Amino acid sequence: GQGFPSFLRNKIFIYRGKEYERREDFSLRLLTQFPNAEKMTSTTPPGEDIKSSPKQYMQCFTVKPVMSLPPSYKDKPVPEQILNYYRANEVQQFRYSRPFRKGEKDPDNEFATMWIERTTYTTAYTFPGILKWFEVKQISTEEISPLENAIETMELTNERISNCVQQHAWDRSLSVHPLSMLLSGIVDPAVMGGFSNYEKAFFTEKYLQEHPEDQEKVELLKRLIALQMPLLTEGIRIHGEKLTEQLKPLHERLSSCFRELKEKVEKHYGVITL
Amino acid sequence: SRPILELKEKIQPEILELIKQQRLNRLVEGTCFRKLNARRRQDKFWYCRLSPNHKVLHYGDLEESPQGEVPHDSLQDKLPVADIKAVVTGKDCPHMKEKGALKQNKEVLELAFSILYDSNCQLNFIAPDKHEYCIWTDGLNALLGKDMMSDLTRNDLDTLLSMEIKLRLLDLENIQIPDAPPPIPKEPSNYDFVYDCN
Amino acid sequence: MQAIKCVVVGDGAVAKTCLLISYTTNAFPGEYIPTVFDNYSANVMVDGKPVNLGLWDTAGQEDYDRLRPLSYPQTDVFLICFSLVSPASFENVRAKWYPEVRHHCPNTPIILVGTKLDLRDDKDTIEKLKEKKLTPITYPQGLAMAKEIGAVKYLECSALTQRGLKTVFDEAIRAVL
Repeated sequence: GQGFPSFLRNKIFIYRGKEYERREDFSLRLLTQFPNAEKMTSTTPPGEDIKSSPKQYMQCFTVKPVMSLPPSYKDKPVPEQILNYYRANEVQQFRYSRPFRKGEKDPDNEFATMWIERTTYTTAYTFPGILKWFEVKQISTEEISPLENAIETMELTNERISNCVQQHAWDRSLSVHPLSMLLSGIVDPAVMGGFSNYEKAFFTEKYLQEHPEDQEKVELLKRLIALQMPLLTEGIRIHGEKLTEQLKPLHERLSSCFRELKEKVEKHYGVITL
Repeated sequence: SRPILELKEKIQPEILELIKQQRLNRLVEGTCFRKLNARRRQDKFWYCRLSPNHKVLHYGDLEESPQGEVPHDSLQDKLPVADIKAVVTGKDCPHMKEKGALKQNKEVLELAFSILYDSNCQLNFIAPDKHEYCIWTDGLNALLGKDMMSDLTRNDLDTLLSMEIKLRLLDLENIQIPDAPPPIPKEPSNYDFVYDCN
Repeated sequence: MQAIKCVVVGDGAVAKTCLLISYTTNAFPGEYIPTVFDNYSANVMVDGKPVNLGLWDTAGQEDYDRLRPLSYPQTDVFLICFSLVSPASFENVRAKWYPEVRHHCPNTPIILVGTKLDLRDDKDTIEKLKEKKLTPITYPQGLAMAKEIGAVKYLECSALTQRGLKTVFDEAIRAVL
């Protein structure tokens, strides 16, 4: 808008929010800071009219704190505290996921068109700083294939498994309910069979004629699920260590489907394990 | 007093906007309003602050505060000023229509006001007494930007207009205003003022 | 810090998981990223102290009533869901979901939740329901069912708007608290 102050007119800022404000909580508090509190709905793109119009407009949303580089830490098996501290602070890069339907939108396969125009941000100063907010110093976007987005989603899922295994590995007096959370959600891609979706969508030769040159990515999926499988194994083992009477039925379903997918990757996917 | 009244009621609006401005001041300073059937340990009193921006309503189940309004985040600091359909008064309040556990007795017939929003959510609230009930109805109707439904509001209107016109009549002492306004002496068609302008 | 079990069922024709994932992501309306795995969780405070919370995303297919009850035990709160615009959803919940839940879990604070609040007042949706002779069922009757169980609360919301959705979860968490 135009009615903004000089430093505010058609500007973009990122706010080091509180620990646990939900998006619209902080949003409303900001609205308290301001009159003419009309909120936009095309959250990603701007408005050229409002790039000149008066009657101040705003749009706010959460963004991703890009991981810092832990200096001299790039390989050490450092405990969690170091990680979690650098997951929050001394940050300057901030990406925002961008859903998009790119191509043909078949009903059963939402992964057919997921193309993420990942919008990142660079600001002047590193959070936290002498202001709980700063303007973006430079914006950038991306483009992410269903192959790619698949890749990152699954690998981050796997490392989340690893993290929960480790946090309940150092500590014993710790609720197994998160273990149920994960092991359940992963054990059945029930709503959509993710693994089967990847097989039909990319492992199929319709895709390796769709992406012959970009077949070197379905092999990425293969090696990544291959690295996933043993991680699933430690998940299963720790579950057995924390197995309870409600859990034995759950555990056996996990185990059965788990070696099922073990053979599925080894021979049905044909991948090689470790 | 014929042209006197013509002039007096004809110069209405300044007092009108003055009273409305005072009403907005009142809603902003606000107080702890009243809930429904807050008997078995319920905070019957709870502040309801209009923003100085006059757009958000800092209201919600605040404690049995004798001090009244406390400036902080109420339970729901927002009531959308724009979308309020109206406020129902008396029997039109569905909570007045309630005949169960939240049956409001006939002694709060004039204290019943339900502010309409979302078309399925209501604000079944109670005033401490009638005069401020009418005051807050006036305030929301000033948010509605319409006529005022407080007896006290017409009282203040008429009385302050009376004093204002009464102090107006000071320069015109020992004079009569012809009910037909005095004939405008003819302006010569030339505006070539012999003596200079300003 | 502490964790809370939270089971959630409801038919698969209403996409409650979209509600869950949009809430957890804190995403923009209509901008959630549908994952491939279920049983979501988060960690927010409603009051005083941060707490972990786990949403048992459960498929509503009736066959899985041999597996879902194994998830039931020691659940702090359950959330029963439907579509405000699907009379079949009402018939299922009043007839199957609610009774079986009350049977399997006769002792747990329960909150009913509506869905597609906008579509309840959507002129096109309601006119379709009339031309199909389905009922754009409104709040008071859901309230009546909530009284029938005496559920500690009932709320209704819309995914594309998240209206009261955050609140919905707020009473959901305070139900344990």
